[PDB]
Amino acid sequence: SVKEFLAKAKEDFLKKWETPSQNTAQLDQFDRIKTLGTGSFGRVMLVKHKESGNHYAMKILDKQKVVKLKQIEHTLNEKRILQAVNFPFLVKLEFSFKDNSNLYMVMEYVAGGEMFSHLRRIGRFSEPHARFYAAQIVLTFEYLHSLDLIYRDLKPENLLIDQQGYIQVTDFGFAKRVKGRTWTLCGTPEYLAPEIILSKGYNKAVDWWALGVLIYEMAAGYPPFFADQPIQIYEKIVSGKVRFPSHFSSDLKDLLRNLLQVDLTKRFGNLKNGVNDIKNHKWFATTDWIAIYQRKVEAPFIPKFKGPGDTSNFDDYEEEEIRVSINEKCGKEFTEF
Amino acid sequence: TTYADFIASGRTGRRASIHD
Ligand SMILES: Nc1ncnc2c1ncn2[C@@H]1O[C@H](COP(=O)(O)OP(=O)(O)NP(=O)(O)O)[C@@H](O)[C@H]1O
Ligand SMILES: [Ca+2]
Ligand SMILES: [Ca+2]
Repeated sequence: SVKEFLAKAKEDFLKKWETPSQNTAQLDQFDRIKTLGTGSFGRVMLVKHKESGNHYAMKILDKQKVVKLKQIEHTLNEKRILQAVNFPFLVKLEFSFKDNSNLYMVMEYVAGGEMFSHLRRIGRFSEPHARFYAAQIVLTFEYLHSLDLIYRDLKPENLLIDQQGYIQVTDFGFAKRVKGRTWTLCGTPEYLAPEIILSKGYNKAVDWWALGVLIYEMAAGYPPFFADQPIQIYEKIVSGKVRFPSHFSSDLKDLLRNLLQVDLTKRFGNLKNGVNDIKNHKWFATTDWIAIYQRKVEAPFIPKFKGPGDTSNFDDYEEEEIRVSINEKCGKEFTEF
Repeated sequence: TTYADFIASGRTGRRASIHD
C-alpha cells in the first residue's frame, strides 16, 4: 500500500524531474497587489491572475543577485524540485517563467499565513494541536526522502496554514536531490542538526532532527536551543543537552529524546524501521495516518478568511517597484529555469 | 522563567535562513 503509493509517486516525480516544465506564464498575466514576504533575492507578492481572477503568491528573484551570492544551484534546485513534486501538504507551483532581470515562481496562495505568526500569537500549541501538524510533516518527509530529496529548512516560518487548517510547506530554497552525504552549511540556526554544524557531511536524518526541534517549539512556545546569537545556539545544539517544559507529557519527551538525538545510529527516522519508528511511537498512538493523508481529520485551528485576496494573516512589508531591464541578464546561468 | 528569557531575547521574530 504505502509501498505501492511511493513507487508510483516516484515514477511521476522522475518524469517531471527529467523534463521540467518551463515558461508557462508571463509577468503581464498578473496584477501585483501586496508583498507577503521578502528574502535575499527579492520578494513574495500577492498577485491576481487577470484571465481567471485567481490569487497566487508570486516569488520574485533578481538573477544578478542570485549569481553574485553564489546561489544559482540552490535556486535551480528549488524550481526543478518544486515543479516535479506532488503531495497534499506541499504548496503547488502553478506557473514559472523568467524575464531580462528576474526569475518568477507562481504558487497557490495560502491565505492562512505562516504557522509562525499563529504560534507566537497563541504562545504555544496543545499536544493534540502540535501532533496534528507534526503528522503532516512526517508524511511529507517520508514522501520527499523516498524521492532522494532533503528539505533542509523546516521551521514555522516556512509552514503555511491553508483554508482547511492544514499545512502547506513552502520555501524549497535549500531542497536538494541527493543520494548519500551532502555538505552545505544551510538552514536556520535553531533548527540545524549537530552534524551540519560540525561540518561532518550529512544526509536526510537532519530533516528528522529539525522535526524534533519543530515539535518542541510548537509544544513549548520556544525552541529547545535559543540564545541571542547563532554561535551561542550552536554551542547548546552540540552540547545536545535538552530540558523540557513541565507540561510536556512523558510520551512527548520520549519522542523528542529520540529525534533530538546526536547519535545517528540512534536517531528516529534514521534506523532500520525508518519512519515507522516515528509513526508507531506512543506519542502518535491516536493518529490516523491515512485520515491525515486524506485530510479527513478536523483541524484544531481554522484561519479566519475575509475572502479572496485577504492578507490579514500576513505582516506588512514595505513595497518597491519591480524593475525589468531592457537588457537580458545572466541568460546562460538560468537557461534551464 | 525560560519563556520570559526567550521572550526578552533578540530572536523571537521571523528567523532568516543562513547558507554557505
Ligand atoms: N504559497 C504562498 N502563499 C502565501 N504566502 C507565501 C507563499 N509562499 C511564500 N509566502 C510568504 O512569503 C514568505 C517568503 O517566502 P520564501 O519562499 O520563504 O522566500 P525567501 O525569499 O526564501 N525569504 P526567506 O524567508 O529568508 O527564505 C513566506 O514565509 C510566506 O510568508
Ligand atoms: Ca523562508
Ligand atoms: Ca529560502
